[PDB]
This record gives sequence, structure tokens and C-alpha cells, in this order.
Amino acid sequence: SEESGLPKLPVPPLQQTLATYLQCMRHLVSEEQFRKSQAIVQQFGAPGGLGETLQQKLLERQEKTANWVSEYWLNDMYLNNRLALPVNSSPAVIFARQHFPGTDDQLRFAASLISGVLSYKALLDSHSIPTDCAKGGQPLCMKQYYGLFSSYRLPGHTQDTLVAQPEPEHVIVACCNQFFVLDVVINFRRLSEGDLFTQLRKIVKMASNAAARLPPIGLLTSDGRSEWAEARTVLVKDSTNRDSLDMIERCICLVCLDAPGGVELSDTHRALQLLHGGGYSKNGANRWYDKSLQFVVGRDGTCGVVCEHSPFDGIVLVQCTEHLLKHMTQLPAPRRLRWKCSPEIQGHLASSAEKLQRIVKNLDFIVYKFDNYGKTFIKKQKCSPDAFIQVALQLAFYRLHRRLVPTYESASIRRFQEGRVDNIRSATPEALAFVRAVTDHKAAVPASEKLLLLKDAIRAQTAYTVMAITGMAIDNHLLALRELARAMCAALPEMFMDETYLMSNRFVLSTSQVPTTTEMFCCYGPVVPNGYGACYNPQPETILFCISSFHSCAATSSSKFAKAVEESLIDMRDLCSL
Ligand SMILES: CCCS[C@@H](CC1C=CN(C)C=C1)c1cccc2ccccc12
Ligand code: NA
Repeated sequence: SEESGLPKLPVPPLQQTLATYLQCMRHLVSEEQFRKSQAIVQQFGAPGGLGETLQQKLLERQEKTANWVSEYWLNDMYLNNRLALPVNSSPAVIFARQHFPGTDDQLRFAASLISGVLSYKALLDSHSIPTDCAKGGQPLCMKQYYGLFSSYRLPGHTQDTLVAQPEPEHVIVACCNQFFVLDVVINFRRLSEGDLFTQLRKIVKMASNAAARLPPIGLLTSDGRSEWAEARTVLVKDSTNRDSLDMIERCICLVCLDAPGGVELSDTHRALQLLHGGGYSKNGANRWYDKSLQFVVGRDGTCGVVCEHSPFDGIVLVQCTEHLLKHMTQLPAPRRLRWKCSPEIQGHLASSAEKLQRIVKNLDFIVYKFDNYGKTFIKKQKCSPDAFIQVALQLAFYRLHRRLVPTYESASIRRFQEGRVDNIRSATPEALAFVRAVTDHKAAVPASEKLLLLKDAIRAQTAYTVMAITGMAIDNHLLALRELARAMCAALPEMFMDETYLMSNRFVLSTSQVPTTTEMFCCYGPVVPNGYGACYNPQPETILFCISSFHSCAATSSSKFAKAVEESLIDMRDLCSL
């Protein structure tokens, strides 16, 4: 009645997780390091040993909590991360290209979008969104929907805070780096699209007035999390700033009326604008990255949403955005938020502009549309499209870099209460056997044998996927054992100080499938300096890859990786056509 009917997240058996862990890492560490890790794990999991003690504590935690990993996972994946949110953390979703002859066309789109946000939020708030079922079925957790609009991520010196929340409700409109409170309710009557248009015109006019222009405070939210915690602490010394921060913290979402980009509106360029606004000289300060959703409606027709994803993952977000876009197809003045700055704040602003520009220049990003085939061909090979593509990315990484690396693939655990994600470790032993056969010409493995190895790697990938989505994989389980150990003693046991364990969690290849039904697509940066981010959207006859890496790292190249992906998909096609 008041409590969820969903199952709780399972706790895997301890020995199952330790065995899977060792077999995951054997081929990714040296033989000497692996021998040491084998003995460490044996001691940790011995009868009556520490692992068994921690496992008992984890089963007590499962009984006392709705989800035993929620707190640890939120802190480990997001709130402890000190990197600036743009590129490093906040994914971008790019909508179909739009065409706005005049400003009023841009404003009519933004008015229509805001109206759809208000309608969707009314469905949400009255619990009218139909329960998702697995594979589009077993019911899925719906809690992430309540985090789409009611969430604000506060910076902290060492750990951030995720705050959940209002009479009336308002959005914040960002224009020319200025922020305006737009109430979306007058006399308890929701503003119509026409009223919203009229209000947005008032905002664009006020934002263009240089005598009222205020400093670009939003730039500070683009900095490292400890840097922005420090600058925000300066701001909150003044009551005007506290009032303005409070208005942003409690808004529904941001709507960002970006200026024209001046670059060709390719898919790659539109994505760059959604990821980091092009830096301070372009739209990079027209942002507030702590707020969960920042819809961008650019003057030139670049539209999308920038997502702070501590409160929700991408499947729920795409459900929301597709509903918004599909249903677009079917009076007091807004208040400028004022700011009281100091010489301190000017220094923080200049430093944030410089730090953001390093991120802009460092990001190597490419949108690559593979057009030779898609899901239809892959399914004719008795393969899951996701597993086939994951194996292709392993072959791409191996043929370019001549090793496999610890790889992350998001797996939804929404089958369980409060469920977010666990990790599918796609760098399997079977994937290694396959990529070596394909690339080692002197070994002269027959194509017929490469095909057997291909299908066994796809089998192993599919098996790991089922394991992860049913709560039986290893990353969340080890995370909880680690953090329960830390509560006993700040000195972690050797199990988690082991270089094999640290190595295992540096995801040089970080991936996810985010399928969409419209022309929209999702992207994000890498999670380690020598890594890639790879987000793909498989369609019946094509596959879209968004590949990121950092220009600082001489080993990686997004262009070269996309070419290796193409060659791998062609190789796999030829093997399946024997
Ligand atoms: C379970 C479905 C995908 S969850 C997340 C995946 C992910 C994101 C970043 N890295 C580095 C690696 C993986 C994600 C992807 C794309 C867009 C998102 C938008 C909002 C929220 C999450 C999004
Ligand atoms: Na690079």
C-alpha cells in the first residue's frame, strides 16, 4: 500500500562474486600480480574470514534498507567525484535539428517545450505514468521519474549533496548568461503556450540590456566540485545571493536560450554545444550544471537537454524527452536573479572560464553513423544487438591499442527497489580469445574458427548481461563489502588495496546503449584521462556511435577508434556471412 511491491536487490553469494572477480581480471593483469591476487582473495573469502563477516553485515543491511547499495553507489559514482560536471559527468541528449527563421520561432519552440514539461510533470506528480516493464513483463522501479525535476546537486568540499524538494512553481530561463524566474502559474492557472511566449519575449529584451547585465555566475557551476564549493561559500555570505541560489535550487528545470554557435550545425557540433556550450566565449556560461535538467533551445535551432545524472539514468530520461517532443507535435514580468559580487568572485569567474576552456579544447568528440547494417542483420545471426556491438567495441579497442582493458557497460537493475545500474564487464576471456584470433595474422586462425570464437564471445557477453540485470554481477557487491569494511576500520583490507582491484575499476572504455525512436542521440565524455566514452543507438539498418576521448592522451583518438569500430563491424559481418 505505502511500500513498494518490488523485490529488493539480491545479495550475490560471496564465493560466486570472488570467483567471477578473479576470472574477470586474470587476462588483464600480469601473471605475477594475478598469483598475488589469487592468494589475497583466498584469504579474504576463507571460512570464518573477513569476507564472510562482511557478507553477514551486508545481509543485515539488505534487510534494514530498501536497497543496500543506493547510498554507497550514489557517493561512489557521483557525489565523491571531484571533476567538473561538463564532459566528465553530465551526459547530453541532442534533439532533432530545428529551423528557426526568426527569434519568435525559437521562442515558440521554447514555449511549447515548457508547456510539455508542465504537462509531463503533472502526469508524474499524479503517478499517472504507466509502469515500465522489463524488455518493454516484470515491473520496473519508477522512482527515477521523481528525480527528473525535483533534484539539485550541491557542491561540497569533499562530497557533494543531492537534494530533493514550492508555491508557485517556476523554471529558470538562462539568456545572455542572465537568469530569470519564470513563474509557470498565474492565479493557480497554468500558463498557456501563448502566455509563455509573451513572457519569453520579455526575458530576451531584459537580457539584452547592458545597463542591467550581471556577472556570469553560472560559469562557476562548470568548475571542479571543490572549486565551486569554495566559490559558492563566498556567494552565500550575502543575502541577495542566497535568495538567488535558492530560486535556482527550487526551480523545475532550466531553459537555456543559447546564442548562435557560428559553426556548421553538424551532429558533432550540436553535441559539443550541449556538452559544454563551447566555453565562456560562446554559450558555456549560459548554464547551471547543478540542476538536473537544462533544456537548450538555441537561436540557430540547436536543441537538447544537458543532464546532471546523479538522480536518474538514461532510459528514464529518454522516455521523458521523447514524450515531451512527441506531444509538442500535438501577467507580471519575469524577475532577473540579482547577484552581489566581490573582487573574490571576479577571480573565481576568471579561473572558471580558464578551467572550462581546458575542457573544451581537450575533448576529442565524434558522432559516427555506421550505415552498412543494424539490428535487422544482427538478429538474423541469432545475436542480441547489444552483445554483438559490445564485442565489436572490444575488437575495435584491441585492434587499435593491442590489449583489452577494464570496460564498463551500464546494466539497469530497475527490476529491484530503487534500482539504478550495475556493471557488465565486457572485456571477457572469450572476447580476448576472439580478438586475438582476428588480429594475429601469423597464427592464421581459419575464418570458420574465428566465427566460433565470435559466437562464443557474444554468448559470454549475453550471459554477463543477464547476470548483471538480475543483480548477480560483482561491482555493486564488492563496493558494498568495501564500504562495510571501511565502517569497521579506515584501513581497508588487502582485498580492496590490491592493485588488481584498483585497476579493475579504471574503465578505459566506458559504454552504454541508449536506444531512441526519434532522431535524438546521447553522448558523454570519458571517465579516465586515457579512456573513451562510447554511447551507441542501434536502429534497424544503422548504428549511431558517439565516441569521446581526451586530446591530452597521445594513445587515444576518437577518429581512429570510430574507424576501428567500422572495420570491426565489417569483419564480424563477413564472419557471419561464411
Ligand atoms: C542504463 C541506461 C544508460 S545510463 C547513462 C550511461 C552512461 C553514462 C556515462 N558514462 C560515462 C557511461 C555510461 C547515460 C547515458 C547516456 C545518456 C544519459 C542521460 C541521462 C542519464 C544517464 C545517461
Ligand atoms: Na587522445
